[PDB]
Amino acid sequence: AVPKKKVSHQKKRQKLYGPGKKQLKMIHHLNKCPSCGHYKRANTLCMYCVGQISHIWKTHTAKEEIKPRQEEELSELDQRVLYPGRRDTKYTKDLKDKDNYLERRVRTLKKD
Amino acid sequence: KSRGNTYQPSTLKRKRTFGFLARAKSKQGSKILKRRKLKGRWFLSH
Amino acid sequence: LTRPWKKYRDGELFYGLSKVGNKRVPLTTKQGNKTMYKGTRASGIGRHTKFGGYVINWKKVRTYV
Amino acid sequence: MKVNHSISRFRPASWFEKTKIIPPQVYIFRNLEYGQVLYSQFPNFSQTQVDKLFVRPNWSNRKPSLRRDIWKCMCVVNLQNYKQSVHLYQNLCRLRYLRDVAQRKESDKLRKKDSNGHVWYSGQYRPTYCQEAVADLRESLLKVFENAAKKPSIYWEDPWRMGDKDKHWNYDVFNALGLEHKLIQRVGNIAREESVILKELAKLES
Amino acid sequence: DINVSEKIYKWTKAGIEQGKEHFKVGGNKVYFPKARIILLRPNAKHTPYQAKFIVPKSFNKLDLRDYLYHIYGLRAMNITTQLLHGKFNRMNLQTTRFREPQIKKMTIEMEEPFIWPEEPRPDENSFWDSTTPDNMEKYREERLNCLGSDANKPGT
Amino acid sequence: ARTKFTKPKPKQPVLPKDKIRPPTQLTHHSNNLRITEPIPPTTSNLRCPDDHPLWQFFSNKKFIRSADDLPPSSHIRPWSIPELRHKSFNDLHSLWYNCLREQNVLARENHLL
Amino acid sequence: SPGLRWYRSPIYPYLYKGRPVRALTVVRKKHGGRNNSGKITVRHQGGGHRNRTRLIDFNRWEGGAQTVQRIEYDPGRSSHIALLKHNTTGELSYIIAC
Amino acid sequence: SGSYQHLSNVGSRVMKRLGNRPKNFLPHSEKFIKKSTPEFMKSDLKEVDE
RNA sequence: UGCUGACAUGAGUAACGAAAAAAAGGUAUAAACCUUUUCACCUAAAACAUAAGGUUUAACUAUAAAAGUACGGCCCCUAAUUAAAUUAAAUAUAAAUAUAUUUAAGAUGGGAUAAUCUAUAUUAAUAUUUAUCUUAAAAUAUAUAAUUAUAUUAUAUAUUAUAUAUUUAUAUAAUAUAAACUAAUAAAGAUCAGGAAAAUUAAUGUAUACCGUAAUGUAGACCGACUCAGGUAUGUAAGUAGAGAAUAUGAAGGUGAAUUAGAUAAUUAAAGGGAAGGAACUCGGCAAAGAUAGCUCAUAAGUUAGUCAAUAAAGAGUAAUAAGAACAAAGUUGUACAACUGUUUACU
RNA sequence: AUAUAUUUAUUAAUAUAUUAUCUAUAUUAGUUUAUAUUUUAAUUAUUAUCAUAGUAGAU
Ligand SMILES: [Mg+2]
Ligand SMILES: [Mg+2]
Ligand SMILES: [Mg+2]
Ligand SMILES: [Mg+2]
Ligand SMILES: [Mg+2]
Ligand SMILES: [Mg+2]
Ligand SMILES: [Mg+2]
Ligand SMILES: [Mg+2]
Ligand SMILES: [Mg+2]
Ligand SMILES: [Mg+2]
Ligand SMILES: [Mg+2]
Ligand SMILES: [Mg+2]
Ligand SMILES: [Mg+2]
Ligand SMILES: [Mg+2]
Ligand SMILES: [Mg+2]
Ligand SMILES: [Mg+2]
Ligand SMILES: [Mg+2]
Ligand SMILES: [Mg+2]
Ligand SMILES: [Mg+2]
Ligand SMILES: [Mg+2]
Ligand SMILES: [Mg+2]
Ligand SMILES: [Mg+2]
Ligand SMILES: [Mg+2]
Ligand SMILES: [Mg+2]
Ligand SMILES: [Mg+2]
Ligand SMILES: [Mg+2]
Ligand SMILES: [Mg+2]
Ligand SMILES: [Mg+2]
Ligand SMILES: [Mg+2]
Ligand SMILES: [Mg+2]
Ligand SMILES: [Mg+2]
Ligand SMILES: [Mg+2]
Ligand SMILES: [Mg+2]
Ligand SMILES: [Mg+2]
Ligand SMILES: [Mg+2]
Ligand SMILES: [Mg+2]
Ligand SMILES: [Mg+2]
Ligand SMILES: [Zn+2]
Repeated sequence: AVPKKKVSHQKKRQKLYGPGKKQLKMIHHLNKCPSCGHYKRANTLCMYCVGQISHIWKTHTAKEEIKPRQEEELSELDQRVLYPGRRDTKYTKDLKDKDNYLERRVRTLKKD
Repeated sequence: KSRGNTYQPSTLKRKRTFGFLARAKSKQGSKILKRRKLKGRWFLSH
Repeated sequence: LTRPWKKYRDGELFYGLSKVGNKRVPLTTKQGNKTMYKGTRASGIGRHTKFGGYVINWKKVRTYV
Repeated sequence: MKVNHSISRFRPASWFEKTKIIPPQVYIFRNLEYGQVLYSQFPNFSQTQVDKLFVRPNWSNRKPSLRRDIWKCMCVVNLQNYKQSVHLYQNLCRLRYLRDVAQRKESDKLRKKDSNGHVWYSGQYRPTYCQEAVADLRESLLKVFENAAKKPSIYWEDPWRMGDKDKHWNYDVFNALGLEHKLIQRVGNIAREESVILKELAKLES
Repeated sequence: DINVSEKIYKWTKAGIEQGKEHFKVGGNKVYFPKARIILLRPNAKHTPYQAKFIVPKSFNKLDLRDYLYHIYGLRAMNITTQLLHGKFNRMNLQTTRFREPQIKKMTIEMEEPFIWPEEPRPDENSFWDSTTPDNMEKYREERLNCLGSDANKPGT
Repeated sequence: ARTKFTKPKPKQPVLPKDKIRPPTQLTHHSNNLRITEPIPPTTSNLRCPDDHPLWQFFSNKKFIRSADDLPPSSHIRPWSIPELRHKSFNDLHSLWYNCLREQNVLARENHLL
Repeated sequence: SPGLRWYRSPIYPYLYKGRPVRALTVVRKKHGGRNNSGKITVRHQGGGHRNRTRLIDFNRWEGGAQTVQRIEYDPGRSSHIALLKHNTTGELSYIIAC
Repeated sequence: SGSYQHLSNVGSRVMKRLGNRPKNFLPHSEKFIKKSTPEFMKSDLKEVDE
């Protein structure tokens, strides 16, 4: 149930790193994407090219934003009177800074 | 019967028992207050 | 998640920084029971009625001349 | 004892004619807390009226409190006949129902949304409901006059509350009628002596 | 002859007609008042015919009305009072906690409307320009809360 | 509880066609009613006066006095007690109220800042 | 019920089946057998039914003929009490019933 | 800020304690201030008491 | 089993706390945030109103709006009770103090008026607990005033038509569902016999103070060291079903979560089914299994006479015959001990 | 009912597409249901969810 001794430096290290099962393997199965000449996984789509195509689809197949007439044709002063500004909470501010906590996809290296 | 929740707050009761004025009014409470003052306490009572 | 930037369990609270603190700090108008009335030195103006109403006494009302 | 008052039921034209408490008119009430509007046949109202209007409440359109201070008269609309006023009141109730239950999605689409796709608010005050009520009032009145002497009139709390006298409120039917957009006299505590003011208005057109 | 509310309304109307106070003036004559009031910007829930003030915590509704009449010449017809809560604050967790001040805010209704002047641009006014102090605050946060290898991490 | 053995209840006793009263209200809401877009209240209907007494809380109708709009520190001095001592009561009272007014203007601005 | 099995109480049909005169009744303050210390001095006394003590005349001073109007149940004594009415005076009073 | 502290004198004792820091822990107090301030703001000379 | 600090080991191991998710888009930044649609879960709640509590957590600083009527406090009044208070000498007492009496405080309670809206000030003058039956009345049908069977039976409002003051008032007549529920009324059964305390006319008044109001509240926002399957007061709690607040469903509302994706060995947990046998198991039928109406009938020995035994066991009617939702309902007996309903070692 | 087309002399008739089957008032306070009035406010085929895999018979 309980360790009888302080496990030594040797014995913890040979346990962890000695076996190949536990080690990380080289990703030999990279290959060139045909659409953009960059690294991608074998039997896998290029995340750049499919992302680009998804973006294209979004730009074309776009549901139009609903802008109400009455709010679109308000005067500036009138709009200010109706819908004044406010102090956002700390939480709200944190939520707004998305680049702090949201990871954009990185581009791979160009294949040789 | 699970224990641990022996504190059951109720502001009124707290102020009656452990409030400053209750301490002031009793002789014993006044002595306590004095003792706390001597010690240097920032908060003498609830 | 309570907040999406904190995915894992840091020792951060649901709200604020610390739950604990000095309980012995003077009461305000907001705190206490329904019966707890603090007041704000605003109205020694008139007189409370027998029935629970109030009757202003204008000789004891502040004008700013 | 006598349980029911004038307010306790819906009152048709015949009842009004029999009694004559007030002239032919409909009262409209802003909610200072949430911005919601409350129509009524009388210058007072009860929980029953609130229940009737606020039938499908949610977080956005919460069922309002009946506390007297937050309710304030937006608009007092007078008409040519008791029957006409009753019909207007019914139309308003119908419109409200449509907005809440039947044709809710269309109403939502029409409204102003903020970022994160909610109907624009400041606190729990939502300024769209009032606007809708003004638009709904305009619609109901128009319908009444299509269906169809004293010149009718709409005594406003505030002249600002009109969308625009050019863009709206200048239909041909209204003009033919002589729809006078007056405002309530603010020479006194408008909130506190509201009932008195309403009584005075009622007296004026009789 | 007539009811109380109606009488009050009549009195108010008479006072308005006079150009005298639209309300019964008190007897406790304060010649040299030290109270200041902060005219606030209007919220969405208010109209152009309303104005809200931060006032003294010991300021009465009647007192406020009197102040508005005599100091400024404005007649507030209806007045409400909103005493705010005092949330707990502390400089750091090593310090003692205490409440922020309960602050009294009184809305008034007035017979003529009012809309504030439009707030200035960043380039125009020196003081009303939140970029600098906010940036400074951010920099302070970075520097105090920077620990190890985030010292090398470039500044925002 | 409901069971295999539960026989259904009888239908409610309807009042006959002749005996039922005609309802007091006959003609209800218009079926033609339509959800129109809202009509947002406009400043154009207002006539905010140029001498509204609430402008007295501002200074030259400015949301905020800039550094140039403010009176500079070298040019300005507070009153000396001796100077005050030979002023009349009414004058002193007026001065006090002017001071208070100025504070209010600054207090509004200071708070905003 | 097995609790009913041994419940005997004497039936008095002549006994009054109404409330006592309210002017002659004071509240019967409960103690739980606790003295001014707040400590249980007398054991085995506690939360009974609510009661009113009845002011019954033991001294019997006034004199003159008095008619017994009714005979009542009294919760604070084993005896019945008799509501007397003074024939001349008309003053009302309680007395231990014979 | 979103403070409201400036319209009152709340937590007065605490403020006094902070304001009147002991002089032998003045380097401690100012070390972190120096760190906080940018190069163009900070000065080398000692901020003397009133 | 020294004290304090720092850092190891177990170990990148267990665990990430009852849980239903999917796609598209915000965004070529999202398992976790927002929106839309789909799907699910709670639904006499995981809903909607509130009480208490609390680092304001809120839809936020441009912040929770009250003269009063199905608005609370404050105020008046007092209960339980409390009081360095109160009375040459109230009484007692090593001091502290204690007692009795006064006065003052003290809500968990009582408190005038009100939409046909309402006016609270000043001065003067003399109600434990339970029940709404039977009878009687008239009404509706069958038979030949009287019988039989069936509901109805005190109050709550609009309409119409009359008679009196003069379209506003008063009274009368007639018209008009069922089932729950409310308040107010009346009469009244039982012993366990049911709070306390604070006047009326007239004249003159009344410019209506202060505080509470967010959100959370069977909970991530309180008490449990934690965003803890624990503890936490009250009122509404769509319909369909039913004796019902049981049980099923779920209109609306709210929610689908600081862990995910896969795989589903051994093994564990919590479930479902099982041939032939049927307690052979085991200390012991522990556990599991077992309900051939729940309504209406009927129901023994014994016995303290109490359908106590009884919700008797078996059994009948209605329903169903191959079965085909949930929930209520789980035998009979002998002996020892204790009359019985209760109480007990909060955590063996 | 709206929108888009075709015929007809904006109207009516036809075709296609989309949305809808609500609502309000009476029956003495409230709630539900019922009927009447009001309104355009529908009844057949086939699915799904939930109730221990809802239960049961096979597999
Ligand atoms: Mg503890
Ligand atoms: Mg105690
Ligand atoms: Mg603690
Ligand atoms: Mg509170
Ligand atoms: Mg009040
Ligand atoms: Mg009012
Ligand atoms: Mg208030
Ligand atoms: Mg004994
Ligand atoms: Mg050692
Ligand atoms: Mg291991
Ligand atoms: Mg393992
Ligand atoms: Mg694991
Ligand atoms: Mg995405
Ligand atoms: Mg249930
Ligand atoms: Mg809630
Ligand atoms: Mg008292
Ligand atoms: Mg109370
Ligand atoms: Mg609250
Ligand atoms: Mg609320
Ligand atoms: Mg806590
Ligand atoms: Mg614990
Ligand atoms: Mg919990
Ligand atoms: Mg139900
Ligand atoms: Mg649903
Ligand atoms: Mg919730
Ligand atoms: Mg979880
Ligand atoms: Mg088997
Ligand atoms: Mg078998
Ligand atoms: Mg064996
Ligand atoms: Mg068993
Ligand atoms: Mg027998
Ligand atoms: Mg069972
Ligand atoms: Mg026993
Ligand atoms: Mg135990
Ligand atoms: Mg009814
Ligand atoms: Mg239809
Ligand atoms: Mg379900
Ligand atoms: Zn590519």
